[PDB]
Amino acid sequence: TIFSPEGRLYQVEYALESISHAGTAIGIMASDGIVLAAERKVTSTLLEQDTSTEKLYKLNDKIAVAVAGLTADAEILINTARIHAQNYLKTYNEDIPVEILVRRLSDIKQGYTQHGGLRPFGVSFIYAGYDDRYGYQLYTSNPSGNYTGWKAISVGANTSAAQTLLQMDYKDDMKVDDAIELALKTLSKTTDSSALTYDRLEFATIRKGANDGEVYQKIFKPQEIKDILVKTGIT
Amino acid sequence: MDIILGIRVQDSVILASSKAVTRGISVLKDSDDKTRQLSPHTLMSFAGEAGDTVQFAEYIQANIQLYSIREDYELSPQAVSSFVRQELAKSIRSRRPYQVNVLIGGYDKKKNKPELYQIDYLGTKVELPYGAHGYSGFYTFSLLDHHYRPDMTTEEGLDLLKLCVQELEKRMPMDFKGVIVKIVDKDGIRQVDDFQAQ
Amino acid sequence: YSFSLTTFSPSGKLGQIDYALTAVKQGVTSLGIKATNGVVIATEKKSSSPLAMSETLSKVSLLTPDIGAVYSGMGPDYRVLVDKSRKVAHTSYKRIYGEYPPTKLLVSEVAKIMQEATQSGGVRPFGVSLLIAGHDEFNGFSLYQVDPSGSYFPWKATAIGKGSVAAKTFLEKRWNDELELEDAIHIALLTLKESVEGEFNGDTIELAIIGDENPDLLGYTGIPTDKGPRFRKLTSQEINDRLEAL
Amino acid sequence: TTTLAFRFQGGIIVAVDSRATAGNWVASQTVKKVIEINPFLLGTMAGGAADCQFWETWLGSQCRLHELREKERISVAAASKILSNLVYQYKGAGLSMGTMICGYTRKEGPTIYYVDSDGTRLKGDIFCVGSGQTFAYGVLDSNYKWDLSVEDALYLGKRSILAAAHRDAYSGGSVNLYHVTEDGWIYHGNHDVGELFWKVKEEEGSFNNVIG
Amino acid sequence: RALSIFSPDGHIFQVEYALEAVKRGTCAVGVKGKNCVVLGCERRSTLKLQDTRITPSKVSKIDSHVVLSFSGLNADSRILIEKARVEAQSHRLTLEDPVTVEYLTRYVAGVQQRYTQSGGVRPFGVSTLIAGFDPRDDEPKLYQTEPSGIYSSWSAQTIGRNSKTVREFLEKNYDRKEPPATVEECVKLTVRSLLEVVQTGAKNIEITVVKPDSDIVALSSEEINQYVTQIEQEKQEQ
Amino acid sequence: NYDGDTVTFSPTGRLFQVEYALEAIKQGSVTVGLRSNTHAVLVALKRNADELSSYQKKIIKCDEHMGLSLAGLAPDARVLSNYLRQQCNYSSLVFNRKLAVERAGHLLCDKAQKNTQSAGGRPYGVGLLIIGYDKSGAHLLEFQPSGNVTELYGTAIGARSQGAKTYLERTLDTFIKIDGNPDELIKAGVEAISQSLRDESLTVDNLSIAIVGKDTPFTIYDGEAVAKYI
Amino acid sequence: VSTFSPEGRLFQVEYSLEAIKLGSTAIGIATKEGVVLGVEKRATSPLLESDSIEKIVEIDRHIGCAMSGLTADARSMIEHARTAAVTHNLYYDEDINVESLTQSVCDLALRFMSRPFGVALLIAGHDADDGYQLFHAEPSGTFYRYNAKAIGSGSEGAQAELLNEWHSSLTLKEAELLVLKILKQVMEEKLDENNAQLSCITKQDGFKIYDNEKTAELIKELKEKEAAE
Amino acid sequence: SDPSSINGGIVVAMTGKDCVAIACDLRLGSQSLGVSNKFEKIFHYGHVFLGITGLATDVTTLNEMFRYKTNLYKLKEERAIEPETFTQLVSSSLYERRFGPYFVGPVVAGINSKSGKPFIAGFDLIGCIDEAKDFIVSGTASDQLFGMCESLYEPNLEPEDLFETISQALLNAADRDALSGWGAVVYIIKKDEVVKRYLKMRQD
Ligand SMILES: Cc1ccc(CNC(=O)[C@H](CCc2ccccc2)NC(=O)[C@H](CC(=O)NCC(C)(C)C)NC(=O)c2cc(C)on2)cc1
Ligand SMILES: [Mg+2]
Ligand SMILES: [Mg+2]
Ligand SMILES: [Mg+2]
Repeated sequence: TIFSPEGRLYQVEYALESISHAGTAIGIMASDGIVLAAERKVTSTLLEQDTSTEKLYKLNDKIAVAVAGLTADAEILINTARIHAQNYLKTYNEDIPVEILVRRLSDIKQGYTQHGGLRPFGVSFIYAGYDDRYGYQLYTSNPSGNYTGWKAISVGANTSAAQTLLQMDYKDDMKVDDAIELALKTLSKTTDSSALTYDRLEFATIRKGANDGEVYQKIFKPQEIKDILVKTGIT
Repeated sequence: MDIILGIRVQDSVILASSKAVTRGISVLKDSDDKTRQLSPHTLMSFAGEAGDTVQFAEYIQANIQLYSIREDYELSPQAVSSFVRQELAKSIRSRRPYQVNVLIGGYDKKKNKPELYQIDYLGTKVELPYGAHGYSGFYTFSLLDHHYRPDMTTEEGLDLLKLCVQELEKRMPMDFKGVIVKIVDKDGIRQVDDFQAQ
Repeated sequence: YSFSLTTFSPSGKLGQIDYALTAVKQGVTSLGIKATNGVVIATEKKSSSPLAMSETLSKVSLLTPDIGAVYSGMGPDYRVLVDKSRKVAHTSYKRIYGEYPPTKLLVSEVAKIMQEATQSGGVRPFGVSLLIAGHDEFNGFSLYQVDPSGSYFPWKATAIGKGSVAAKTFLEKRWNDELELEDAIHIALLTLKESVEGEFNGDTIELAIIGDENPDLLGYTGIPTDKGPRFRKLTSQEINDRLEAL
Repeated sequence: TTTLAFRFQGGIIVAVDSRATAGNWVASQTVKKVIEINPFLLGTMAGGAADCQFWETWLGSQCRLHELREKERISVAAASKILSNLVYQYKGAGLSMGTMICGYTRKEGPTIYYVDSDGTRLKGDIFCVGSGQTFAYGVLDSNYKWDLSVEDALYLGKRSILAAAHRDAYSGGSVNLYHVTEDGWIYHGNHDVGELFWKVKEEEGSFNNVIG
Repeated sequence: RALSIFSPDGHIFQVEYALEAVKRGTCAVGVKGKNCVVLGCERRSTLKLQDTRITPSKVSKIDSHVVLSFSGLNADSRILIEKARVEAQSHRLTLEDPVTVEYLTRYVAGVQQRYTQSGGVRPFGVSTLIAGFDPRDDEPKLYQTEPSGIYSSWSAQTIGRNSKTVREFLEKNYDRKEPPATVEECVKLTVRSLLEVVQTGAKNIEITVVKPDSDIVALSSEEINQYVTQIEQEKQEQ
Repeated sequence: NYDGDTVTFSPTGRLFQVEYALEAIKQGSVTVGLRSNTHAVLVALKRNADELSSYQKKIIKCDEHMGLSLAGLAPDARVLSNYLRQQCNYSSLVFNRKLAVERAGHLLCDKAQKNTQSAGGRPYGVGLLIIGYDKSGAHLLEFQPSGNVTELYGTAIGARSQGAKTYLERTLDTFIKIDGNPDELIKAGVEAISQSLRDESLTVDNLSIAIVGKDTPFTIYDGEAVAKYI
Repeated sequence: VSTFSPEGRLFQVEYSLEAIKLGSTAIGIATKEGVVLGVEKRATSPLLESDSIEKIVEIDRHIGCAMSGLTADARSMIEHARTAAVTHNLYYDEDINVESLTQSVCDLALRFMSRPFGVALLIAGHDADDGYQLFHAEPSGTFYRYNAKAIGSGSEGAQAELLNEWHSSLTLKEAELLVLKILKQVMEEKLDENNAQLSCITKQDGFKIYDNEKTAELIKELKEKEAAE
Repeated sequence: SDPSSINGGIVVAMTGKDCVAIACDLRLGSQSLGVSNKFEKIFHYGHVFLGITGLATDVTTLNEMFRYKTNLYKLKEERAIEPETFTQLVSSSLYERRFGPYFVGPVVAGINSKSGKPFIAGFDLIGCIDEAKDFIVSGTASDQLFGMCESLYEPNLEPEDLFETISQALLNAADRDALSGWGAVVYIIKKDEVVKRYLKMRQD
């Protein structure tokens, strides 16, 4: 929580450094939806991938996050985010606008930046959400309390590599299925591992169902990831 | 009791509020505006205990104005009303509750529909085609039950109010010194100054 | 002393959590294996002297009638976490919903307590890793590992402490998704034989199962909707019976 | 007590009586019920003598503090609201006061606020406050014109207080007169009812209810 | 625990290092015309693939008549902006008048100052430009605050990376005798000054115009691009 | 490495922060105290920062029967004399009892002690001479920020205090007998304070005098009123 | 933060005083006809509007003060001083004594908030018992009365010139000129009405800050008086 | 001045064969004055239904509170709350305000998604649980409702028959109460679907 002679925040810099070793997560914003994909760092045959959750968390019915960093620090912040959403809904009888929830979380992080003598949370988030003001939105926050919005973005390990690729293949008039594909390809080329299997992945989409008028959050089952791997030719 | 009345026609909400302020044996003012603009499309009328009344309204006003600027966006009438309800429902169980009743009239631009909310000091909220606080409702509710129609024009709604006011000038014991009338539609909030002669 | 004793180093490591993991590394080995109708947790009762009474030490602890825990690293750190965990199962869950929490959520709460020791002022992280085995109506059987960071993960089978590396290996060869509980117990007994140096009998080995409901461990009859604890510690006599048929 | 303030062409007239009572006991006939806050600001007092005197003396302090902070005299709107907000904190604790804050500022012109311990705050052109209020309203409302000359407006205020001193048991003593213009307040003397009544009776030919 | 302390030379190093974070912050400028004030801010280059619809631009509304821009730590600025917005509403509520720009500046300056002398807090890595018009008044206003809590008004002023440079420009180009009597020639001077540091870009420069009686409009990429063209022409005409 | 805080002993059992606080006294302008059996006097040479400046006030009244002179940090004399005012006041209001000088001593010692034992705080950095007339006669006290207090017939503190402390150490049998004679005790005081001068001849602004006694309430003399003593 | 050096001074207090030496000059002169306070504006640039530089402030009608050092630190002292003067008037129906007001500000100063103030103050006023007065209030919590005093970067030089020029019958007009003079000498820039500011407090009229036009006339009168020898 | 009697209202719930029903009136009054005839007193959180009578402000507040809690519950537990469990949540949230209670009479109704076993329950204002297998009543016409149900009710009614029984109980109980009526809605609840019906009733 102190400044360097250069005007930088030691503990913050070092926290970003911590994150740079965490499994990669990618957010891609389409025209008709949003993709979240994330790579599980350190796996084993015995690790129970079925009843598992470590990188993709539901915040709300309209908002999900992807986590890079310390899992336990993340649960702390997810939990208070879930509560802030509910307070907003109780107060106003309207689901919380994505930006507002994101601003709140960033503010909490910024706090540890500026007072109390406690270590910052070693966590970066990608936020995928929908609201009636701006429709689909993608956000990112890191230990500095800073947040920004994106068409596509990545966090954790190998962001320079992954960033370049997304910049190369993303286009404004994309569709969700293409974004799913783009997400998988990008993780496919930045993995620190042999090849991309299903047990090393978490996957989620936010789509405005063509039959209805309401928004659906899907967190892909193990078998569903396995399938979406074959279609795009990674078998 | 002060008269606060509200009626929502097809394309607007109309608020009418008594102009008298009476302490004890004297009418101190005959031109009081018992209303605060919450946002350019949302208006609140209020009546109740002497000090509580304006302090509550100004407190709600400051909170709503602050939200507007933080988000550069106007909250929906529904949202504003849920905020007011919760505020009242908190106060009902505190050491000294606000003794204030309110009507919230707003035009929801996202839905293009006018909305009227009635809320008492306990935090009892309800959405209605017409509403009133205090003794007023005892005369006007039946009037409107009879003469009201969902698809009235703003001009029809004002003639309906004239009727409401007339009944209250005929049968109510206190001289409430006429009403101030205000319209909330797609274009915001204006004050009909022509009510003392029509 | 109101500042965090666990900070980030320039390499981005959190020193105290690493050192806590090292302490866990020196700990006696413990394991869990998930069967299709059960989970087993097991460890060695390292007697510091033969004068000490082995039974008087709970290395395997009941947290709720369907959730057990075992550990590696610092015994006293574990003992206070069991206490805080039992209490939180009540304050955060049973006193609210009138049922005991599901495994993942209790685990979640323990993880919370450990995370806090990673960040609050004036404290050091817990020097333990826990294996928490349990059952609940909606998720069935599960097994989770919790580390000094407050991180947790579900395993089909795993082992922690001293001889973990070799034991993870041995389990990997022996684990299939069709194991009966008695099979998982047997496998657990084998894995444990490799890590243990001296005597290897029922009085140096602690084992508990999360299995079927034990009506005769309930304390009362009358309410048939209540069937009793799934957690059961095996007796010294019951272990030896399964050792002779090695 | 009777206090009045009204607005007209030539600014603001402020008049008050000077009687303090405890039950039926007349405690004093020479009590100051106007506080001169700054050369452009006046406060009038009715209800509990202590409550008014204490809190309006304090009001002057908070007003001075504004002058130092913002390098500018406080507005009537803002001064009135300091008292109003204070008094609202105390609501229910039994404070008893009804006051008028009167003054001129360039942006506001002549302004009058009525503030009471209920927390009521009203802007207006004419107020009477206190146990004699209705006696003053009676005389004042039926002689009030916007275009009253300064000299006629001073008399009206004076006479309206006289009216209440006469009929209200809890009013009396003397009249204290103030005129508020662009240049600030001007004191227009202390007038003992003992003398004032007879003069006004003789000169105006009123008070025919009265013996000889 | 006292973090902002004095050193032997009589310097508060944390306050000093906070200034370094402002220096590292993207540039911001404000100039005040005869009947306007214009605020201009450069745009970063860490990555580009952003969504600009939702991402917070550099000029924040405090009340309907006052705006705030900053150079420095982005996260620190949100906190100062919130407190400023809360105070703005609070002043209306108790004084029945909106804040003067000077008052809102003194408030923000005070907050920054407070964080230079409290245990367990670090100063704000932020300097602000605060611009607008007092209620019912037409004389334009521009003020600067810094992490130490000092504040003052400026004919024109710049802060952030390469403000050193752009202050040089304005010092010879701004004539006190003749403030840019048009909204137009005010934006012109503001664009010229940013150009020296920005290295050509329409998606680089953003502009906001503030006029009396709560008249505040942001410009569009193209609207600015028109000034970009006429300035690069009149320099190439020589 | 052991002079960081007062909460720390050195290997030889010393408290350096206290010792350093004691040092601030030695930079204080000199002051003298002395008493017969019927009076007690404080003489305090005041120090000036510039020739245009005050010769800062070194004598503070504590009650009608008690007072003190300071050498060191003036703010600290203000904290402590204030506490002494309260303590003397409490004795009056609650017990209708004038506070014993000794009792003042014990109270100051205890206030100073706490500041030598807790982290975050710092020892007081001022020495005080305390005179009073109570129910057991005249009294002079010396307070050190270490929390040590001593009762003396006479003494001096501040820069070059040793001169006056030596003069008084010998003049003992001459002044202790100045009973019923006020002006002659002030004389002896002034005659003592000069044995520690060097700077100059003590002037009409240089000098500050305070007397308390049998039928004399504690009074401070400054300027024109002290002219007859130079 | 509350540590003693072996010399028995407070590290943080001594360093605070070093910060003050880096500040703009402030000079005060006390006469029998008033007390004058003057300051060096020191704009960090010609674009800065010099009239927005507030280094002489009113505390009450009878009390003004000039500052030098980290001037942002002085807001809370000025506020405390104003509150204290006003409160005293509320509780006692009179003007606070100048010394009492200074003592109250010095009391605030003692209250080691994470660090000492990085600003010294010249407090000038009048009162019936002790007449015209000048005080220097350091962040130590100590205060000193002076017939004349200077603080900030030009102080060592200025104090010597004040030693020469001061005598117990300086007229107010004489004293004003002296402030301008000594400021002209010690300022980096050439003294004019935009980078120096004069003020005084007289019993009859209270604390008044001189407007630029009135200061200019005094600068002109000063130049003319010196061009005689 | 009894907060239970200011606004008015009734809720009843009954079990049938592999189904449950919960019904309520629509009146919202202030004393004698009818104010709103569209004030529904039944809410749902997933497949769990909660009816609330009593002081209208507390009815609103309680629904909002239980929306909040069951939302968070769904997020953490990753499944919908069941009736048996929600009941315990209601109970403890009410008992938490033991010395400043919400003035309400809540009723729970739903089917257990695992057992298929139909479930109803009621509570007093401090969370005491009434667990009847047959019917639960609440509101200002509770006596009348008790009379109707004990008379009309039988075990194992088909959804279509249960609809008639519960409607007749409500409608006739309502009609002997000054403060209830002004409209009525009935929810028939089965494992698979839920039908909501608005009743035609006396508007006096
Ligand atoms: C300055 C000034 C004086 C008088 C007034 C007019 N008020 C009044 O005259 C009220 C009327 C009664 C009342 C009391 C409390 C609440 C409501 C009404 N009387 C009062 O407050 C009188 C004032 C009084 O007697 N003052 C003594 C002198 C200053 C004259 C020496 N006090 C009390 O009634 C009173 C009694 C007790 C017990 O505590 N206060 C206004 C302003
Ligand atoms: Mg009942
Ligand atoms: Mg009925
Ligand atoms: Mg009826």
